[PDB]
Formats: sequence, structure tokens, C-alpha cells
Amino acid sequence: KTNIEAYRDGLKLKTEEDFFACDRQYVCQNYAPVPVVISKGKGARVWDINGNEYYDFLAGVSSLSQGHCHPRVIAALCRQAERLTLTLRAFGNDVTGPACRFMAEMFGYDRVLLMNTGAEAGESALKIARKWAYEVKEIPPDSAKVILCNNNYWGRTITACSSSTTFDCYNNFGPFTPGFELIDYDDVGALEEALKDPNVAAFFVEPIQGEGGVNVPKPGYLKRAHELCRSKNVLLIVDEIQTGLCRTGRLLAADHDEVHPDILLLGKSLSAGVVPISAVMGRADVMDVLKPGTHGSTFGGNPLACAVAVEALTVLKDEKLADRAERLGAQFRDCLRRELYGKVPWIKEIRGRGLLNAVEVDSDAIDPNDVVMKLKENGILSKPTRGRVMRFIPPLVITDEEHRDATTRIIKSFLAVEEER
Amino acid sequence: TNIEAYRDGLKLKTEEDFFACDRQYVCQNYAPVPVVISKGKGARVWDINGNEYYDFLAGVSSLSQGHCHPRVIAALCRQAERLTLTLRAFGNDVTGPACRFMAEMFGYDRVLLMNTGAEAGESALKIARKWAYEVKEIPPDSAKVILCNNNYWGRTITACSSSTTFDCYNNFGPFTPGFELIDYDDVGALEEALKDPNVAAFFVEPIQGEGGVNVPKPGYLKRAHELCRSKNVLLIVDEIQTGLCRTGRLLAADHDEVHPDILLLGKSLSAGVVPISAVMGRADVMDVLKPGTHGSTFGGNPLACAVAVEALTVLKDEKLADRAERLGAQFRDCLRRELYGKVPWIKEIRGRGLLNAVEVDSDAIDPNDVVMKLKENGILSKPTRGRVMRFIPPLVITDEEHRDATTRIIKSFLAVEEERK
Ligand SMILES: *[C@H](CC(=O)CCC(=O)O)c1c(COP(=O)(O)O)cnc(C)c1O
Ligand SMILES: C=C(CCC(=O)O)/N=C/c1c(COP(=O)(O)O)cnc(C)c1O
Repeated sequence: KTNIEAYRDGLKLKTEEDFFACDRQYVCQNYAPVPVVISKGKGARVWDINGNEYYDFLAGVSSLSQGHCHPRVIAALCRQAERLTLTLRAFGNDVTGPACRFMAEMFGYDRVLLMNTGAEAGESALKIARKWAYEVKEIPPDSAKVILCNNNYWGRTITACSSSTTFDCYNNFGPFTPGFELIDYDDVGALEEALKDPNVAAFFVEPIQGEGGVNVPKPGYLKRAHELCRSKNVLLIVDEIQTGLCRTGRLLAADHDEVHPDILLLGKSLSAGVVPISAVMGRADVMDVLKPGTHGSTFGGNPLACAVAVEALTVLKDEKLADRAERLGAQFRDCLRRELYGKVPWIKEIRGRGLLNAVEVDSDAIDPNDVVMKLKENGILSKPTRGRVMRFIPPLVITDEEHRDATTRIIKSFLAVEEER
Repeated sequence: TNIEAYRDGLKLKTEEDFFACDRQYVCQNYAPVPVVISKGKGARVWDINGNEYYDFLAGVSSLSQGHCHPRVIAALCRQAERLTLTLRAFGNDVTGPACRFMAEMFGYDRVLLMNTGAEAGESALKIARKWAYEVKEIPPDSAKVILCNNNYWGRTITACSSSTTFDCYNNFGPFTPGFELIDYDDVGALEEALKDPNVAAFFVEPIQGEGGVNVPKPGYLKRAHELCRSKNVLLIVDEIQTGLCRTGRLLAADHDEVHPDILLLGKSLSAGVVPISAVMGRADVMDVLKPGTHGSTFGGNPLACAVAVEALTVLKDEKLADRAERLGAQFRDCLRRELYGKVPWIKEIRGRGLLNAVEVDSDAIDPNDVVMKLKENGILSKPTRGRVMRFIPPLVITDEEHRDATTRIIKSFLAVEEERK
């Protein structure tokens, strides 16, 4: 027994309520109450402390695309952990360079910056874009602007809160970092107007807004936005932290528009949910503005995380998970539309790409939480966003049989909430 | 594993094969490195050729427990086979107990777990600001945070906005407002800054780390806390580098009997295995972070929690604070006896526990000569500010290893003085 096991045994926590109580007393209260206490995970399934099985339809908001506890990923983690886990980038090691080359070739970029979290990747991208704009575009000192979209989500740092339109994200956290211009998402005309400001350094966008509600933009949005940006020598920063890595049926969601972002951000399933590792990738003349001493991170690029990420990325390609997500996701949306539209009137839209799907409900006709509990009653764990946006984000490794099963279970949940209404 | 297979395929034999790989594919934000490490164990590391060295950087105090500590690796691997990530959107059977473990060890009501040191600082600033607005009722957006010249807390834009280090902030603006910078180890300056009633907090290190292992005068922190209480100003103490037995005490703040209003931990909190940081505080302060007002994908993940509890246990079981205290005092006593006077270009020998530095006069010697000589003699070290040599070995360094190392360190400075003549 490891220390955490022995300490927990000592607390005599028997019921879920015992754990909830432990949360309320000792854990910062920055998350809402949970409906379950998970003890183990494997592939697309998880089990609570009572042995009840569920299908995880949140998957770390697309951090567990390879499934919980993927054997190859866990073996890569353990083998590297017995050898070397951290050197700092102050010293070299035999893993960091190779892992970056691996990523540079898979994604087609000259330089890779490894950080730890999604927020750090975003911060790093904003720093690169501002320094690039001052040094290469020669914009006046402190005048750089970055354009982003309403309802964007990229992190919880002060700079991220300073660029959010979500009240709870920014309220009472100021004063704020200046230099952001917010525009409506999926609106090329608004981007075109904002790009008239010659001090713009970058346009930072999600190919499909994640936390914003699985907001899928109109056809051509990202391609059109890239051209407008290029026309003005503005960097297009594409946040693929939630949408990349096969989640949408393509290696990158940007691929749906044949867009190669000027700066790409990856995170989440980059590690298959095993350890926090994020990446910022770009061409040499952009990324090289980060000279020695101008940026750093204690754990960024550590060898354990590099080993893990290389194995996690290989699983995506070896298990053909992009093909899997495209095939299963189309079947998911087709089955939900066929059995739910018309029959369940309070469903507003069934949308998504690949296995990044959402069912937005009308909160003035139904209580969204009822859907969430019925889903749970039927063995489906999910967490909505914005209250009314139900999300279906299972691991991509979910088998044909398990996905058929889960699909039936999800439909059964929506119809039972209707029959009950 | 995939990282090992891919590396072999690349046919990287020499240290230069790796330096080149690293130059071509890795973002170039770190200076050239002198070595290619392939294995770590305890206080020792080996390069790709089998050459052995004593690691005297230890992740800048992230590896206090040593490289690849068997118990920590075992805890990692046991938990990784079970469950690594649920998000705080769902409960698990590890996070709560781990936070309780930490709350009792450090004596706080609430524990917020983040991933990196930078995230811990960002989170503490958000708390202090939201607390200032909600509890002190200061005017909206007027919150000020006092910090010290040469502080280091991270690389987010907000951290760059509060830095006085040129490379950290240059060309990264516009900057987050709301910071008042004062000299470090200057109670008079703090007392003056505290007359502003919009101040929410004073954010400080017990010993400035990246700033050069700057040890303040006796009573600094005790005096600073009294001044802050008098003004209902929170004292945020950053123990990410100083904490966890490094200075001979559980927290460096203990030296002054100061219990920080907000404490920050990171680095050795995980024994350098995975990134996990913590922000701890009393209920009436931490509870301002209501549901939806702060978050993080990986923060509080169960794998990191399991690792942290084992890492923290190692500190106590192995009496690493006693070890650091004893060997530290010996290291400084030995260097001062053998080097002061004899080596005129040594400005000062300072530190607490095993957080020690030798500042050299860079106009009288090339500090890099000292670094390469140390390396030639089996000691890997990385200075800060060019001229501050740093000696920060894992606290698990044995009596013999430390005697041998000290001898080798003393020997290097003497060879450099010999050469000057
Ligand atoms: C992550 C979004 C989330 O799923 C947040 C969930 C939570 O519990 O906080 C995300 C980020 C931020 O990455 P982290 O800092 O959380 O690693 C950035 N960009 C996108 C598109 C995200 O989805
Ligand atoms: C060692 C470093 C930086 C090393 C590097 O970026 O290579 N300092 C980290 C640090 C930090 C930042 O932690 P990080 O974000 O690197 O985890 C915060 N506070 C204190 C007192 C610290 O010493």
C-alpha cells in the first residue's frame, strides 16, 4: 500500500457522501457538487467506489481520447519514470529533442515549445505573438492587440480572465491585462473590421468553441479567417487543445478547412490524460523570438511527459482514432437526429464533428439537470456547459459494441425525460 | 516504447547528435546545455556516455527526494494503473483525501491544487483580489499587490507584468496593472507601501530563489507579517523553491514562526515526477473562489495527488529537513573557511539549509569558467543572473556523497583562482 492508500483507509470513508463531505471541508470550493465518486477507469468506462459501471462521456473534456489507463501509455510512463523524469531545460537529456522532432514532423512545424497546461500554452502563444509583432512587424511599444472571440475559453490565468466574456471567469479578478479586442465567433465580417487596426498581432480562435458550447462555425469560417489574417500579416493562433488530436475526425480540426495554423496549440489528449503536457508550435521566424532567458517553465518538456506524449500520439495514429471518431460520430449524430428531433421538442440542436458532440436543450422548457441525472441513471456520465449544452465526449477508443450500447442509453435518456414531461 | 524506438531510429549517438536535434526542433528559449542526461538516481545523474555527476541543481529544488525515488515511482505506477484523471467535474477517491493530508500537514482550512508554480501564483493573486473586493470592499479594479524587486514566480503575462527582470518582461506587454514593486529585505519600504488602503496582499519569497538565493535580514518575514496584519493585508508566501525541507525547516517561513495567510508550494511537492502545485489558506479567504470562478483541467488529478502524498511522506520519513540543516551548515562553513580571502573574486557565500549560492565578481573572473570546471570535476550546476553560482543538491545526498561533492566544489573554485594567476 502506497501512502495515499494507507492514509485514505485511515479516514474510514465508506459512502459517496463521506467523500463529498471530505471535499467540502478540505478542498477549495471552486467546483460545483459532483454526482459520483470514481475509483477506476479503463478505456471508455469508469467505476465508482461501489463497483457501478458507467461510460465516461466527458473524457476530461477530450483529455482521455485514448481512454482511461491505456496500457501502452501507462507502460511508457512507468518505464521512463524508473529512468529519468526531470532535468530542467537547463541541462540536456536524451528525450526532449527527440519528442519535439516527433511532434514537429507529425504536425509540420519547425519549432515546438512544450509547456504543462492549456493555459500556459495560450500564455506562451500570446507572448510569442506580442514579441513577434514588436520585433518583426515593428508595431509601437505596448500597442499590440490580439483579437479573440466571445465565449472563448483558453484558461484561468489573469490574462485569460482579462480576455473572457464569461462573467464568472473575470468578475472581481481585475485590474485586467490590456490589449484584447473581442468579436463574435463565426463572424467573418467582424474579424475583417477588427483587422483594420494595424497594431493587431494575432487572431486567437478555436476551430469549434469548446466550453462555449460545441459551437460549430459555418462552412469556410477558418479558411476565410486565415486569408484575412495573412492579408494583414497577422498571426492566426489556433487553439486545438480540445479539438485536435483526432477528436473531430481529423488529426486537427483545422484540417476540415485545410488551415495550417501560424501558431498551433495542443494539450489535453497530448498526454492521454496521464500528466499535464501542452505544446505551442510554429515556424522558425515566429517561434525564434523566444530567446534564451525570455521564457521558461520548470516542468515544461520534462522527459517523463515527453515519453508519455510520444506514446499517446502514436496510439492515435496506430488505432486510427481519427477514422474511428468520424465513423462513430456520424452514426451518433444520425441516430440522435432520427430518434430525437420532432419527438423531443425541447432539444434545440444536435451538433458536432467527429466525437465532439452536443445536444443543446431549451432551458425554458426543461430543467437541463434532469437530462444529466437520467443520463447517469442509465450509466452515462456527462457534464454540460453553460447549463443547457449537454456534451457527449467519450474516449475515441470506445468500441463498436460499447458505442452502439451507449447510443441506445443516451437516446433512452432523452425520451424518458420527454415521456416524464 | 515509442520514444525509445523513435530515438533509436534517429541514430543519435554523441552528445552533439542531441545538441543538434535540440537546436533544430525545440523552441530555442534556453541557453546551450553542457550535457545530455539519460538517467537519474538519488543525487546522481549519468550522461549518455556513462559519465557520472552529482546533480547540484535538482530541478531548482524540485528533486529534493532525489531522482527516481523508488517509493514515489511505485506510487505513480500503482495509481496510474487505476485512474489518472476525472476532472473536478466528477468526484474521485483520491483528491479529497490528498487535500486533507496536505491541509493537516501545513495547517490550512482549504487546499487548491494547480499544476505549475506559475499557476499557483496566478491563483493566489486572483484569490487576494476577489477577497479584497468582497471582504475588504475596496473599490472595483483598484486592488494592489506589493511584490519585491527581482522576484520570480512564473512566466505568464501577469508574472512578466510584475517582474523587474528585463528578459522576463521585455516586449511582452501591454502589462497587467495593479502591482507595486519595492526592494526586497526592506521593512521600511514595505511599511510605506502598506499605507495605501487598496493593497490586497504582499507577495514574497522567504529567500529570493531565481533572484540569487538572497537571504533577508533576521526578522524580515516576522516583521512583514505584523505590518500586513495591522493593515488587514494578506501575506502571500511563495515556498515553491524554499519549502519542503530545503532550508532545514518544513517551510522556510518557520524560521520566523510565520504562518502565511496564503501559502504556495510546488516543485518538490511531487518529487519532480509530475507537475503539481498548491495554494493553501483559511476558509474565509479561499472560499471567495466559488464554483465556476476558477478551474484547471489537470489540477488535483488523482495521479498527481497520489504522487504528492508519497513525496511529502518521504520528506518526513527520511528527516530531510534535519539532513538539509546539518549538511547545509557544514557546506557553508567549509566553503567560507577554504575560500574566503584565498579567492578574492568570491563576493559572498550565502544560504539556508541546502539552498546555497556563491556569488562571484564577474568583472574579476568569467563566471562560466567556474561552471565548466565544476562540471569537469563531476558537479552539474547552473547559475542564476550569470554570477550567482548555485548549489542545490537533492536533500537525500548522503554524508559521503556530500563530503566528496564539497571537496570537488572547493577544488573547482581553487583551480579557477590558480588559473587566474
Ligand atoms: C480546457 C478546457 C477545459 O475542459 C477546462 C475544464 C476544467 O475543469 O477547468 C481548455 C484550455 C485550458 O487548458 P488547461 O489549462 O485546463 O490545461 C485551453 N483551451 C481550450 C480549447 C480548452 O478546452
Ligand atoms: C526554477 C524556476 C524556473 C526554472 C525554469 O523555468 O527553467 N523557478 C520557479 C519558481 C516558480 C515558478 O514555477 P514553475 O511555473 O516553473 O513551476 C514560482 N515561484 C518560485 C519561488 C520559483 O522558484
